Amino acid sequence: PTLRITEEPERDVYWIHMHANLVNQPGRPCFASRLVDDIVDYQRELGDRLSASHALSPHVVLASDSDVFNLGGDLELFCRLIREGDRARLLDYAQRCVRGVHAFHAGLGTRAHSIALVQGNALGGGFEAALSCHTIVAEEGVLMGLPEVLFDLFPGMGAYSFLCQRISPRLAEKIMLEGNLYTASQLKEMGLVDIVVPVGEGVAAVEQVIKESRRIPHAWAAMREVNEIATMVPLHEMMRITEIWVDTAMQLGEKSLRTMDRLVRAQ
Amino acid sequence: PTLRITEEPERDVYWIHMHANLVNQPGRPCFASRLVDDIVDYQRELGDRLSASHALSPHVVLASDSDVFNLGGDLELFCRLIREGDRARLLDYAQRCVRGVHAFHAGLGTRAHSIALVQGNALGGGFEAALSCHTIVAEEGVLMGLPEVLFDLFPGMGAYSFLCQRISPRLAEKIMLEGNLYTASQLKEMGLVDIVVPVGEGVAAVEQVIKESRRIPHAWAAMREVNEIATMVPLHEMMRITEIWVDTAMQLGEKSLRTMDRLVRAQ
Amino acid sequence: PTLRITEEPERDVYWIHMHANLVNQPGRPCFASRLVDDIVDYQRELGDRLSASHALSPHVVLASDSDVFNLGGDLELFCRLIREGDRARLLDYAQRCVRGVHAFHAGLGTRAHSIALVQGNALGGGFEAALSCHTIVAEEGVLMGLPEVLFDLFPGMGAYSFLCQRISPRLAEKIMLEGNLYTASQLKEMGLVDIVVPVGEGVAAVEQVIKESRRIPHAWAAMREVNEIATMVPLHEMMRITEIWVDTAMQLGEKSLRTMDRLVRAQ
Repeated sequence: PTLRITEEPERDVYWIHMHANLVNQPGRPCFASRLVDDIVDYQRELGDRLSASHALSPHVVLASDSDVFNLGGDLELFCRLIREGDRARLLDYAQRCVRGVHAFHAGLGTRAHSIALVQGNALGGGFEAALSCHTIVAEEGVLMGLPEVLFDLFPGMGAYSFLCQRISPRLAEKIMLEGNLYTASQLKEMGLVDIVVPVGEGVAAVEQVIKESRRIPHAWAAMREVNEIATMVPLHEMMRITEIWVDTAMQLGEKSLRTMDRLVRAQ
Repeated sequence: PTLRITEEPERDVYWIHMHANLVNQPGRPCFASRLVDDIVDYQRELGDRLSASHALSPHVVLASDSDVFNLGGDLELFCRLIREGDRARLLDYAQRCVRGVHAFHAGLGTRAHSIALVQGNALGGGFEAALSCHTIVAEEGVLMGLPEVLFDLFPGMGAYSFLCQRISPRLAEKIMLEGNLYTASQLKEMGLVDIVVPVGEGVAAVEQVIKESRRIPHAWAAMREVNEIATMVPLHEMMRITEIWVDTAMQLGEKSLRTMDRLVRAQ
Repeated sequence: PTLRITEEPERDVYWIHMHANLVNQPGRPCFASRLVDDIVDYQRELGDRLSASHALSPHVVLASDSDVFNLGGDLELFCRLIREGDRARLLDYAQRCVRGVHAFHAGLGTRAHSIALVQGNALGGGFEAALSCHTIVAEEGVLMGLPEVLFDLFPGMGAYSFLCQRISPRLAEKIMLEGNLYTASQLKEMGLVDIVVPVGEGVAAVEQVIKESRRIPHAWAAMREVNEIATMVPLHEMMRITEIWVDTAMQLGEKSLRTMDRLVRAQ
């Protein structure tokens, strides 16, 4: 695979393209355990590869082969799991997700620079996916935001953890619970997106970032380490949020459930 | 007794209107020892009442029956207590003052939703009261701010705490000590007031807040709990701060007290 | 030494002008070892004096007699200690540099109000020294910024610590790593500079800040102490960061150190 990885070990730059399968497949780009298990899987793999090769300031890019970035949780999965009373299975998929994004935010245990290239809409966990990377390149016109609150849920993964890095807890809460969508221009204003480049120019934008980020390889390494004893979010602290998140999905009434199923027909 | 409590159990919405004792009495719409004792004790009342009711995301509004939200602490008690040199009974007032705003900040130990309706002016303690609530609705052209520096004191009720949730702690320091005043629209552009509507229409827009918020009671509950880890202001930290405030106010000379009775006299 | 000291003990105001031995000597308005050692040593001196006097809310101003405020750390001492590889002594430089900016932050352990007077450009360690003070007064058309990133270093004598007090730590990091210079006017927009005034009214605006502050000695002391319960950057947390900084400095290659020689000669 569901991932269209791209290796480039001469420059130490690795481009992960999501929904590699959907080129030949029905639809619903989102965070299905297939994709969630492939990103995690690759992450350990390039985590030890780059660690063993002692690569100083590797780059990792998260991107997408679909027409959008990512839609969020696999919605049909939720309904199934919530209905069967299977919280164990739900918590598990949540935890896999936290592990997934936390790696971009922690530079794969290799103090990498993780860039996000958002060429299409990035709702829900897709926005969490996008806020985990260090540098957020979006296109003009893209729409971002998290509408999970229209089903009486919220964005349990990071989001309150990654948003609190650019803004205050009150406003992070507001963005979460207000359930409003936003354009890249707006998100640049709120400092929630790092650089918005013109139509279709986002590909070479991340190329520009790589050129300059590689100019300061020792400095980037001390930053990541310095955040890591100061403001970087601990892994086990995100784990507690999903516990809270998984018990919240587990109480989701039928009215909300039909609404998810409402989004299932047309997701 | 000093509070006019409109409470409706079928909707689980509860309004606390302060200063109702002063519709025929002369004035001082401030944090009179009785007003603090009442506000806190009623919180304790609704406190187990809602916990036994197992209510989920209940709403509590705090508002004013006077022409001002509040005028802050009761400068007459301060003068008299400072003069007698008795921090024992002065610290008691401060603590009971901290227990009232922290209840609103804690959602009353039932993860409630706090909304302050700021119809009048809110000064010092009054302005902190507004700041402890999760939502701040105010009417156009209202003044908020803390002039507690005019007598070489600082707002120790809970301002530092509830400010650093919306704005950087350095800016928190400036606003407190600068002793200035801001109109409600300005405070909106600072992240200090969330909603701002024309005059008269405050109760309406609290009502629109309660509607939308009662639409997602699980997400609210989650946020309360998510906040409760890290984010939320502890109660021992707030206890320490007033213990500093009490020691400071104990060192006040007859100069400051003169300014105090000036303020009492100009309100 | 290496400084001018305008003592004013009846006012409990004290002026520390750096680069006194610059009207008569060569140049390099930077943070030479002696200077850092003279700024520490006088802190201990003034500080024990103020403490033993039982002073309340003193005032220490940091200002420059050279053409600029301070160009920051001594690159000429680093093209030596890195090439020679004496890590022990290099750490010693940063440790004393850290103690130096931190005393200003912490009011010299006497709850004193530090104020930076930015007559001229303040780059690198100069910008940290500035940000370390509680108040920053700067003239029009002055540049401040962190250029050290241009030769693959990172600001590690305080930058992260004192920046995050004013803005988001994702803004802090962007500001360091970008290595841009910002004009005083726009910096004060960014919340970083406190007070922007015309050229010449250097002591003019500082002189007023001193006036307003002693108008409220007791509140300053209280607010100073509250920032000690939970908002003061801990001394040991700052030592830990220097360890990264010097461990970054040993890994510099002739590419970087060549540029520092070029920088040393331009100043």
